[PDB]
Amino acid sequence: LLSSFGTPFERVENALAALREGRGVMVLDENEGDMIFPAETMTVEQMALTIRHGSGIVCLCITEDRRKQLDLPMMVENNTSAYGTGFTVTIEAAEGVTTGVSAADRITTVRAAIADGAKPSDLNRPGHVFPLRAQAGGVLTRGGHTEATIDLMTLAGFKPAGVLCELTNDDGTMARAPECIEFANKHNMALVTIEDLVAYRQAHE
Amino acid sequence: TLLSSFGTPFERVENALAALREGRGVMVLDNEGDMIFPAETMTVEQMALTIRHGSGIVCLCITEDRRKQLDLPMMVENNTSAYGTGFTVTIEAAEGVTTGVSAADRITTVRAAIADGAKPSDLNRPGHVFPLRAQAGGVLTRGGHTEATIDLMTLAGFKPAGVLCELTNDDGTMARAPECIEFANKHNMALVTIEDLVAYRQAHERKAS
Ligand SMILES: [Cs+]
Ligand SMILES: [Cs+]
Ligand SMILES: [Cs+]
Ligand SMILES: [Cs+]
Repeated sequence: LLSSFGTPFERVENALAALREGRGVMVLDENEGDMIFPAETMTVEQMALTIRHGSGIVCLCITEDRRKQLDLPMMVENNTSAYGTGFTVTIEAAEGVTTGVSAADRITTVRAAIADGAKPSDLNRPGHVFPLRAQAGGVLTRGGHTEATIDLMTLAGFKPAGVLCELTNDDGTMARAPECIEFANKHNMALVTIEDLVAYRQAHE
Repeated sequence: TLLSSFGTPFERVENALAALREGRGVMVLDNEGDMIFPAETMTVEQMALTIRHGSGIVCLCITEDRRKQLDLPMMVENNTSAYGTGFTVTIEAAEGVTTGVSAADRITTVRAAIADGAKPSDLNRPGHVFPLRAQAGGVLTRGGHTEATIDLMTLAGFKPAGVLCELTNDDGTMARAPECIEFANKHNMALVTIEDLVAYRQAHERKAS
């Protein structure tokens, strides 16, 4: 499917180069493709893009360290979700936003959460940005898009914080693999799969 | 003007109830405009439209009774005078969904939560549908979109549960009134303001006899 885009390891390398250039990455894993960007570089336009063509449940993948720094509890005590998704309580920047919902507000909230020296008070809760706490050990622990996001950010030289959202078709169905490729090509995003990244990590372990 | 486009305040209300019953949506404005549909009749297609044109944070407005029935805690504890945002912990249907994100899945989750006899175990947590618990008293208590939604469903004759989402423009800004009007027209939706509803309910409230 992506072979035309290079071997698995080239795909990973290509994704890291895209991230370093501030572009997004379409990470594939029933296909689910997530658009991901580094939290440090994501722009208002990229956020608008993600709301318009994504599920609109735009998530901020963070480490357990960061979660604890922000004093953010996990959303539920007893996670009964099918995949054990690491949602914490939701967040909104305590300053610089109005309703929290616009692309510029969401990006404001992301930036507040990821800032060096960010404190709990910098964020009100609940809000319209959804932090996901990535499992320690990344994709080698849990082959989820959350873990893929953090691993790609750290491999690319960024802070371990990234933004993801599932690509959705206008008709409400989730974008199929070829549809993800089309979108990636159209928006200058690299394409990689979670399996590619797991393989890359295992080879470099 | 709202008057030119949708009628006087009471007409707007009445037209919104009719739209609801007929299976069309309603735009509720405060500017923040939310597209709303009865949770018991909303279709997959309406859900898709809601996700395509809204924030994608698609919420299910419920009553306190329903929240207690589902055993859904509030997302963040409250111990003040303030009402709060209304968010409970998020949900996914325990059955009949895969990732919970698609329009079809979201609808399945909604239907599971509002079913007669629904039980806590019919829902996993967390999930991709965001319940909002309405303040008892509706808009007369709190003039929010959540309360407006429930009041409209109640007035229209449905179960007190509705789905809402904020209308967003493609560039990521929130739609102002004029864009809301334009969207309602394009999509055959009715349009009403929260103030209209407050007024309407007051006029039929505490009437003698
Ligand atoms: Cs930045
Ligand atoms: Cs959207
Ligand atoms: Cs970097
Ligand atoms: Cs969307």
